Amino acid sequence: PLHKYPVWLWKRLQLREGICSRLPGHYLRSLEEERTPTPVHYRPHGAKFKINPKNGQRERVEDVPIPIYFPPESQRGLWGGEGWILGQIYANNDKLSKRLKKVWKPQLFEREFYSEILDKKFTVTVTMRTLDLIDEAYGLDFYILKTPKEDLCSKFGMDLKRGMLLRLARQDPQLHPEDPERRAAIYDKYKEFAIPEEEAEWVGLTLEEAIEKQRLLEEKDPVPLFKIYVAELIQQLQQQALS
Amino acid sequence: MPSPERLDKVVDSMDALDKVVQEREDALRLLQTGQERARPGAWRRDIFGRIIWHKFKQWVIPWHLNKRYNRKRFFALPYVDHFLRLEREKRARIKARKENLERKKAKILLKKF
Amino acid sequence: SKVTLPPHYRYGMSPPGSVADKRKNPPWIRRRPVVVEPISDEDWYLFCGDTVEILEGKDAGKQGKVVQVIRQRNWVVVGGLNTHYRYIGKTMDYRGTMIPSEAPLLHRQVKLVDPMDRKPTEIEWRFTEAGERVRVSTRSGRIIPKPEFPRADGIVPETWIDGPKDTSVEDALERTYVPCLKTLQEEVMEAMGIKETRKYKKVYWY
Amino acid sequence: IGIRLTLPPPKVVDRWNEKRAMFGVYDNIGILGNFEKHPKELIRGPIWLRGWKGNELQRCIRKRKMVGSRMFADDLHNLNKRIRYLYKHFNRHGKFR
Amino acid sequence: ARNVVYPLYRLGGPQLRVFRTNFFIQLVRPGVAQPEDTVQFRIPMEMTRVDLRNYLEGIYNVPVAAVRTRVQHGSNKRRDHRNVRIKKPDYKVAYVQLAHGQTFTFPDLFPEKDESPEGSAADDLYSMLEEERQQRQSSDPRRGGVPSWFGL
Amino acid sequence: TEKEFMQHARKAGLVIPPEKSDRSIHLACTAGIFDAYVPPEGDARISSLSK
Amino acid sequence: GADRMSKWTSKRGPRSFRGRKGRGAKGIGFLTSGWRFVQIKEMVPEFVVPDLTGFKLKPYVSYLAPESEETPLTAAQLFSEAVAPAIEKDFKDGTFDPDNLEKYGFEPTQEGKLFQLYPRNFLR
RNA sequence: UCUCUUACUUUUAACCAGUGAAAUUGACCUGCCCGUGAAGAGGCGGGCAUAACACAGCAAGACGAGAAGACCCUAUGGAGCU
RNA sequence: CCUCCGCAUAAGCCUGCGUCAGAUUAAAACACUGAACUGACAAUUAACAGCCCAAUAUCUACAAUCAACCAACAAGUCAUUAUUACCCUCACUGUCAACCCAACACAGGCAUGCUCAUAAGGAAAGGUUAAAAAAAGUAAAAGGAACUCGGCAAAUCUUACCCC
RNA sequence: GCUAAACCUAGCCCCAAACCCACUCCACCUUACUACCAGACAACCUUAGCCAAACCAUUUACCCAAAUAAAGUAUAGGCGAUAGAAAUUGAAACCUGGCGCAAUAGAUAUAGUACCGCAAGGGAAAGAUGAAAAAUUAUAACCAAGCAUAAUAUAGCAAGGACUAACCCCUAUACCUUCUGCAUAAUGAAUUAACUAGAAAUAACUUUGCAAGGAGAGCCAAAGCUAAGACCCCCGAAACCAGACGAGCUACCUAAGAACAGCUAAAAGAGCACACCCGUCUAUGUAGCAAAAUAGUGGGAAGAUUUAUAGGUAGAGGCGACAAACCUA
Ligand SMILES: [Mg+2]
Ligand SMILES: [Mg+2]
Ligand SMILES: [Mg+2]
Ligand SMILES: [Mg+2]
Ligand SMILES: [Mg+2]
Ligand SMILES: [Mg+2]
Ligand SMILES: [Mg+2]
Ligand SMILES: [Mg+2]
Ligand SMILES: [Mg+2]
Ligand SMILES: [Mg+2]
Ligand SMILES: [Mg+2]
Ligand SMILES: [Mg+2]
Ligand SMILES: [Mg+2]
Ligand SMILES: [Mg+2]
Ligand SMILES: [Mg+2]
Ligand SMILES: [Mg+2]
Ligand SMILES: [Mg+2]
Ligand SMILES: [Mg+2]
Ligand SMILES: [Mg+2]
Ligand SMILES: [Mg+2]
Ligand SMILES: [Mg+2]
Ligand SMILES: [Mg+2]
Ligand SMILES: [Mg+2]
Ligand SMILES: [Mg+2]
Ligand SMILES: [Mg+2]
Ligand SMILES: [Mg+2]
Ligand SMILES: [Mg+2]
Ligand SMILES: [Mg+2]
Ligand SMILES: [Mg+2]
Ligand SMILES: [Mg+2]
Ligand SMILES: [Mg+2]
Ligand SMILES: [Mg+2]
Ligand SMILES: [Mg+2]
Ligand SMILES: [Mg+2]
Ligand SMILES: [Mg+2]
Ligand SMILES: [Mg+2]
Ligand SMILES: [Mg+2]
Repeated sequence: PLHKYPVWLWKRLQLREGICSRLPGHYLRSLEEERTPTPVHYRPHGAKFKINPKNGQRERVEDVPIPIYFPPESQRGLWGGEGWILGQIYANNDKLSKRLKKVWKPQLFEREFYSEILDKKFTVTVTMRTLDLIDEAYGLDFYILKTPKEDLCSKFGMDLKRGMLLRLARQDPQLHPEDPERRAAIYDKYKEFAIPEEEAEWVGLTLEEAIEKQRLLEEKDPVPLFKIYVAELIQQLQQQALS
Repeated sequence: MPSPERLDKVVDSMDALDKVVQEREDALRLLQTGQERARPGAWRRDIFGRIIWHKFKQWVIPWHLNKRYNRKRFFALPYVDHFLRLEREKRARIKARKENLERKKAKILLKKF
Repeated sequence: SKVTLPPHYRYGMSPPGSVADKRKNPPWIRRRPVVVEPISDEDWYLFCGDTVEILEGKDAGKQGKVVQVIRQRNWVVVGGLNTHYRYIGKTMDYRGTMIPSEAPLLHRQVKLVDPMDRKPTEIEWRFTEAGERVRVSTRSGRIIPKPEFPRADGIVPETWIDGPKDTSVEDALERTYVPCLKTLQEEVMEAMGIKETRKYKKVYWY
Repeated sequence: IGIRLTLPPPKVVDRWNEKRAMFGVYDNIGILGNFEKHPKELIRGPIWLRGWKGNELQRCIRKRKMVGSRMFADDLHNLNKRIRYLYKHFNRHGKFR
Repeated sequence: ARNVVYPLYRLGGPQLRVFRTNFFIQLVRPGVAQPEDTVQFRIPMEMTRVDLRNYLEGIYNVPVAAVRTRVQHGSNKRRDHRNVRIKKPDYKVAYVQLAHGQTFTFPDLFPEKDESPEGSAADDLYSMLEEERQQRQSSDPRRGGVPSWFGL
Repeated sequence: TEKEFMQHARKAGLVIPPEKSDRSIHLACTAGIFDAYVPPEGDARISSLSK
Repeated sequence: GADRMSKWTSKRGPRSFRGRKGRGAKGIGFLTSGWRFVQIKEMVPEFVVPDLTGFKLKPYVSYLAPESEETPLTAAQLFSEAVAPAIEKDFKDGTFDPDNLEKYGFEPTQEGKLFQLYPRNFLR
């Protein structure tokens, strides 16, 4: 026979079926965001159309991305939007020669960073692209808070983002006592941030982490039937007496 | 055997007595702790990707240093998802056959009567 | 007492647990199923013990009393009316004792009879407004009663005497239960005076 | 021996069935209904062949196109293999090339 | 008890007590010759020697001096009509030796019956059969096959 | 190479209905004579009207 | 080859396999250094058998007894027939206080006593 | 071993009783000589022979049975190795 | 008359010649009734053997070979102490057989202990006859390798030389 | 007249619709189906190849948005086999069926059972009374090959012409395939029953409809356009690649064991010689006792020995006192 739904809609059906359906709405929308990452290992087309040689005709063009592969070391560290390129090449860049499977790997470096919001020094495996991105963003805090998940490409980066967002939303005693004005100054350096507190928790959470958080949220061990029955009976007694 | 129905009568009488005792116990446990299933457990998902009700086993040391317990795997490793879909499709095929056969039998019955 | 029959099993005038039925339908047997009219439990009127009228057959127009009802094949066996003859005592040197033996009848082959005029009549199940639920005749409109038949217990309750292992009604109905928030274990412990002072301790369930 | 020794049960056919008596009704519905409906829209059946005739390779290709995403795994594997075989047969083998 | 979860005993913990036991035993006749103080039982698999001793001395107040147990393997040789092996259940048998010099001989239950009450459902048909048999066995070799019915 | 014979049959009737049943065999006749009619010894000699 | 379909029992393996498998009997002790088995008296289920000398309740019933409509016992029914009368009386008298439900039969935690209900401390 | 073989015993054998395979088989009412012919005939031409039917042997023929020749060649069929 | 067998343990196997009934049938390479079986009933009883141990430090140079002289090399198969903790006890499992691996009731394969011909365990001939051919033996006049590729085989106990 | 024969209905198939399942108690990741104890390791990765290009070496459709049309167009490409879009267009909510199979068919299915395999894995066969079998009655026979009733008669592809007569007379070199050509002593076939092998386009031809227009959008058109009819087989390698499963045989190794009588003992990878290991030569056997055995005869038998148990190394590999040896006949 046939399935009622196509097999690619099954993930969405599970998302609306159970505890995932009880997950918060903003988290679910962020899960269904499906926005595209910035070109990193390929050059985008500048325009939607392009007049090609061999005929003076305007032809529509689209940029297709490269299936870059991310080892879990990238998730541990802070790379750019770049990973491994698993492709093929021709022997001497001519198609009439052998085709060989090639891998391109990024050049990784170990560097130290400071977070003004977190007031902590982290050692991260970094690359030149993300060093340049930090330079453009004027600070690690700005880079982490400005870059989207589809561009950070790191669970570590998303955890850092959630940490800073929670710090900003809470306005908690960040630095230490005896430095309230410095704490406030660091807080006001990032006003264009700090989404509400109950929304900043679910930032950078995978589906498994979200389901586990929601399951521990609704733990609520059962209440004895004794309390329910006594409440019902006393309400009945009050109703009968007041008449 | 002289009168074998005596054994059946006794067996079902003891079954009824056990039912009565279990009912009283269940009501008392619901009243005092709001629980059924006086054996604690949890819905888990084993190594084959199925959903099972795992009953607990009253150990003497905590689970995080229980060596034998930490060798059982309550998770998927999703090379099992294709097998899950195949089993689902097999179940669907069996159900479709059953419904179609019911339709055919009803049609024959109506054809005669 | 609890034996499951194959999905296509023939009900054949002998009980499924009988030796004759085991001989006739061994577990290896497979044959074409007989297809019967589907009748719900709330429109089967004729019960074991009432008088029916045979509309057709070898004897048409004679009244009789049903002696067995097989609901799995829409069968009602009429007592000694639709009969054929067979021998029962069988040996290799002498066989005799020819007896009449009834053959089953379908439920369209018989009709119910009302005790006023002893005529065939159709029955409709009209729900009485007094609470009970009985049959009603169509042509004349009388209450045809459910006939009294001996039960499957093989007993008569009036001529029943208590055995040495049968509990009497008085001490079988006497209420000794007082509801309480204590378990059977606590109650028997305290009733028999078992003293336990050391406590049960924490155990890890997982 | 191959023939049945008895005559098969006589098969009666009700020519004045509901279906047989109403066969063809509401055909020509476009011709004499101001073309609001096409007769091809009275056809009931599979989603990939309603108002479409097609070859066997064409039928397989169309079925995989229109309904091949919600097919069973073994059925879809069979369809892919059938399309492969039919391609090879209809494009490489036979007379008349 | 059987098919139940035992509470886990911890050192210094209370006594494990069963209030409505789930064990049923059969008193079987020995298939071989046994000492006069030996009583043979057929007990469930989960029952132990201590369990059976306590069972006997608590429910029947039978003084028990010794208990030995063994497991009898049921045959897995019979084939179904589909050539599927039919397994006779494995069971456990126990030999108990009585304590204070008592002896036990297995009783003879079935002998002896002597009853001649009135019957109608089956005895009437038995009288049928017997009378027909006693009246219809009057064949004669001197006749050579001619039916002995007609008066002529 | 694994097949046997079948059709184990017994050709004697028995008393299986009284073994367990709630219906009985309905009889139409009896076993013998309630009391044999002894005929007179000289019935042939007294075959006339009366004596 | 080996019999795949037969159930794996304690009679089937080598000498080491025998004696490790068991038949489902529950342990009543432990093994010490000299292979000596120490039995624990508390690990042996003690049969709680009552006195039946004056007990007038036979394992069967009389047929003269009359039928009754069945009514499975529920927590609501047990509460109604167990705590409702007393709490109604001490509410009508005005002494009922919602804070202390303990004197009506309820208990907050089930750890303190010996026969705890949810984890089912006892046997049967 | 042989000139140069012989005698006996056991097995096998043959007959009687019981149980009871396999390769093979287009159909066969299935002869010899000469000739012929896809070039080596039981079957064709010319002659000759010729009641039917078991059992035990033998191995000249049935280009005898077995294995879609391994030798040789061919295939824009393979594979191992250098 | 045979025994180069056998009895145990291990491993393997898992009720597989114990009783009763059916033997009308059915496998018995035929049969009686029991190894090529149907149903029911019954049995293997622990002392033998499995199933072990509270930590933390610490100790552990000198083979075995009758272990004594002597003699070696390939250099070896076995051990504690100190302090703390600890006073309940005999559970559970294997225990049968004419038996396992070889499609078989298969001249094959199968570890260890014990007597090495037995106190264990077994039967080469269904009956007859006395053909050929064939197989395994025994004996053989005179000759003694003349056989044959070759002393293959058999019988006797055997000298010398060569190649690798 | 034996063996047999025959039978409808279990079920199945393809659609449609609808998103579907799973704790009675107990046990089950250790040797699964095991009541009860102190290192807490852990998954995320471009398929390849057959095949086509008549070799092969770049290349060779197969991916998961309803249709249709643009369009097999633009494009790609040993510019060659072949590969091949998009913009744009527009895609009417409800109805429980069958010119499907009927026991060699239809699911492998009565069952993933029996059986085979160490394992992954492979994988069967089959049933038929009647309202009642609590009718065992007498009917229902008739029909394949194989036989029996009932062996045979000079001579010859088995018959045909005939004839008063079965034979005798006369005439006559089975069939299929393959070939220049076969009675060929070239292939295949014991025989019966059942199953078992021609699938479609461009363009033409015929027959209708309408007609400078045809067509139910798109397309064609200097009589065309629309519609229909008619049309291109079956079995078979040695291969290649991916992923699993295998060292209970065997090769080598690791751990911890065991065995080796007697005599000569030169001291001994010494000699004779048992058990034990191996397999020189002969004979038998060759569908055998045996998918490598038996009898005799032989080589070794305190060592580089033989051997029980558990473990390890695996196929683009392992292991090898190199035999292209062995890695479950
Ligand atoms: Mg013979
Ligand atoms: Mg010639
Ligand atoms: Mg001859
Ligand atoms: Mg010939
Ligand atoms: Mg030949
Ligand atoms: Mg060939
Ligand atoms: Mg060529
Ligand atoms: Mg023994
Ligand atoms: Mg063999
Ligand atoms: Mg003897
Ligand atoms: Mg003999
Ligand atoms: Mg002889
Ligand atoms: Mg003989
Ligand atoms: Mg001589
Ligand atoms: Mg010479
Ligand atoms: Mg010569
Ligand atoms: Mg020699
Ligand atoms: Mg090619
Ligand atoms: Mg080609
Ligand atoms: Mg080539
Ligand atoms: Mg488009
Ligand atoms: Mg089939
Ligand atoms: Mg099949
Ligand atoms: Mg015939
Ligand atoms: Mg002639
Ligand atoms: Mg030629
Ligand atoms: Mg010719
Ligand atoms: Mg030929
Ligand atoms: Mg040829
Ligand atoms: Mg041939
Ligand atoms: Mg090739
Ligand atoms: Mg290769
Ligand atoms: Mg090994
Ligand atoms: Mg030596
Ligand atoms: Mg030697
Ligand atoms: Mg060499
Ligand atoms: Mg070589």
